[PDB]
Amino acid sequence: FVIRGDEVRQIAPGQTGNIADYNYKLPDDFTGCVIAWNSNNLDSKVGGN
Amino acid sequence: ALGKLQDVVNQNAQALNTLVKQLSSNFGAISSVLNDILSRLDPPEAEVQ
Repeated sequence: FVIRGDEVRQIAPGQTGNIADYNYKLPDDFTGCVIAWNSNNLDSKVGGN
Repeated sequence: ALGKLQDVVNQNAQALNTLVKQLSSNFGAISSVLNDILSRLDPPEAEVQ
């Protein structure tokens, strides 16, 4: 998925917020990696994406 | 004279009282109340306290 930078920290076990509560919730026993890279050249447009 | 059988009773009562009074100790946690720990903290930090 795609998330704004300030909410990237919310993609982690035991996080709270709009993302971690209404969009994508990782279990407390999560076993895996979370990879995130700033794609400002593909998901950002001048008029607004 | 009955000190032998009374001291037994006293030791048992003190043992039980100490056991129950150990339920009011933090042991390094924020509180001795599980409900307080589970209401004033998130699930992750609550799982530490």
